Amino acid sequence: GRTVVVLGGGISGLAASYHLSRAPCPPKVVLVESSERLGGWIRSVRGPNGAIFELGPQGIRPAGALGARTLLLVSELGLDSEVLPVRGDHPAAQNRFLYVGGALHALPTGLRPSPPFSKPLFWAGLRELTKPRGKEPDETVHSFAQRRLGPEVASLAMDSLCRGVFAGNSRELSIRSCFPSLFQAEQTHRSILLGLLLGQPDSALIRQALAERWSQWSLRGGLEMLPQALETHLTSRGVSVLRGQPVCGLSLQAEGRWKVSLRDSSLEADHVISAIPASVLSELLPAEAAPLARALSAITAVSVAVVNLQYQGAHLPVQGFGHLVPSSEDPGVLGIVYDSVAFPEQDGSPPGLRVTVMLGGSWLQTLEASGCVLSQELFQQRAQEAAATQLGLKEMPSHCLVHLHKNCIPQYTLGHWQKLESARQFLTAHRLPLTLAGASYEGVAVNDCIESGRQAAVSVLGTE
Ligand SMILES: Cc1cc2nc3c(=O)[nH]c(=O)nc-3n(C[C@H](O)[C@H](O)[C@H](O)COP(=O)(O)OP(=O)(O)OC[C@H]3O[C@@H](n4cnc5c(N)ncnc54)[C@H](O)[C@@H]3O)c2cc1C
Ligand SMILES: O=C(O)c1cc(Oc2ccc(C(F)(F)F)cc2Cl)ccc1[N+](=O)[O-]
Repeated sequence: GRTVVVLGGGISGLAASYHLSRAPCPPKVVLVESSERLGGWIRSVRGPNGAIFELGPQGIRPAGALGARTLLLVSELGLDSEVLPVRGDHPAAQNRFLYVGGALHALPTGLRPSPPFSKPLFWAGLRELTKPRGKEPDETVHSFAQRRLGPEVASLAMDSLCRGVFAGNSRELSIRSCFPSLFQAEQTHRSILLGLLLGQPDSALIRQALAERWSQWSLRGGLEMLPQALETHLTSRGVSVLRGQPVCGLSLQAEGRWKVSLRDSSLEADHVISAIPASVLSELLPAEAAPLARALSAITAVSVAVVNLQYQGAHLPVQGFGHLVPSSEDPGVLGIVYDSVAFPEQDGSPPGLRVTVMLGGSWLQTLEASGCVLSQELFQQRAQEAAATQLGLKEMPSHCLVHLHKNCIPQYTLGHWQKLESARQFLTAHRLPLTLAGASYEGVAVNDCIESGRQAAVSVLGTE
C-alpha cells in the first residue's frame, strides 16, 4: 500500500514514473502534471504541410553511457521503427559553425590556423598541459576557459558553447556544474587534455548507433513521440496520470506521509519524487523545510524564444548541424539549427527548407525586466533578420512558429554545487521522504533528465 507521487510530467517525471512502474513489486504511482499535456519542454508541432517543427530540443545526441541508456529506453518502448538517425557518413554530423565577423566558420574536428582563430589550436592545447590548476572549489566557464585555453578560445568557443547547451552566459555558469568532465579532468589530472586522454548499456539499437556512428537522432513524428510512448506505457500499467492539476502545497503529517495539495483535492504519499523546477518546488514546501526551500529558490532559469522558419525553394550556404552565435556577435540570437540537413524526412510536402532560430541571451533577459511587450512579431523579426544576415535567406519564410519559453533552461551558476549539497544535507538530516530530480539539478540534457528520473526511481524503490 505504498504510494509514490511524482510531481511534474516532463521527461524526468515521465522516466521516474516509468522506472517505478516497471519494478517487480511496484508501488502505486501517481504522476501529477499541472498543464494539459505531458512532456515538458519536449514538444513537437505537425505543421499544415506535414513538416515537423520542434519547440524544444531539435534532436538528441546519443553521447556516452547516458546517450546509450536513452537509446535503450527507446528500444524498451518499441520506437525503433520511428528512429531517425544522423549517421557518421554526413556533414550534419560533421559540421558545427560559428558566425563571427560577418561569416560562418567551420569548427575543427581533429587533424593550420582556422578562422576566426589567429593561431592553430595546437598551440593552445599545448600550453594547456602546462597550466597549473584552479584551487577554488568552483569557477565560471569563462574564467576556466580563458585560464587554460586562452582568450580567443574563451570568447569564441566556450561563450558560444554555453549558449548552445544552456542558452546561457559563460561568465556566470559554473565549470564544475556545467562541464563536470572538464572540471574533473583538470582537477584530477593537471590538464583537461590528459584527464580525457586518460579515462554502458547494450541493445541492438545501441549497437547500430555505435556501428553507424550517430551524431544524433530523433523520431519520425517528432521528439514528442518519446514522452508520448512513455505516457502510453504508464497508463497501460495502471499508473495514474493527472493532467491540469498544479500541485499547490506540500506538508508532512502523522506517520511521516506527505499530503500533496492540489487545487481542490489531496493525495497521500509515502514518498514524493519532485521532477518540477527547483524554484517551483521551493514555493511548495512547508515552513519547516525553509532551509531546503532557500537552497532551491537560488536555482534560476533563462528563457528562450524558439522560432521555427520554413522557406520554399531556399538553400543554405553551407551544410552542417547548424551554427552558434557568440554573445559578442549578437546577444539575442544564440544560434540556428539546420533541421532539414539532419532530418529532411520532416520537411513536409511540398518539402521546404527548415531552420530553428534560438533567441535569448541578455537581449531577452533585459526585455523581460523591461516594460517592453514580448510579441510574436518581435521574435519573428529577430529570427528572420538573423536567417537573412547569417544565412543569406532574404526570401520571406513561407511558414513561421514562435514560442517564448519562460524560464526553461536552469542555469548552474557559481555555487550551484553548494546549493545541491545543502539540499541533500537537509533532506537526509531530517529524513524527508522527498527526492529531487530533473534539469534543475545535475544536468539539463534530455539524456541527463531521463537518467535523473531513473536514479530517483531506483532510490525510492530501495525503501519499501
Ligand atoms: C528550446 C530548447 C532546446 C533544447 N534542446 C535540447 C537538446 O536538443 N538536447 C537535449 O538533450 N536537451 C535539450 N533541451 C533541454 C531539455 O529539453 C530540458 O532540460 C528537459 O526537457 C527538461 O525536462 P524536465 O523534466 O527536467 O523539466 P520540464 O520539461 O520543464 O518538466 C517539468 C514539468 O513539471 C510541471 N509542473 C510545474 N509545476 C507543477 C505543479 N505544481 N504540479 C504538477 N506539475 C507541475 C511543468 O508543467 C512541466 O511540464 C532543450 C531545451 C529548450 C527549451
Ligand atoms: O551544438 C549545439 O548545441 C548547437 C545548438 C544550436 O542551437 C541551439 C539549440 C539549443 C539551445 C538551447 F538548448 F540551449 F536552448 C541553444 C542553441 Cl544556440 C545551434 C548550433 C549548434 N552547433 O553546435 O552548431
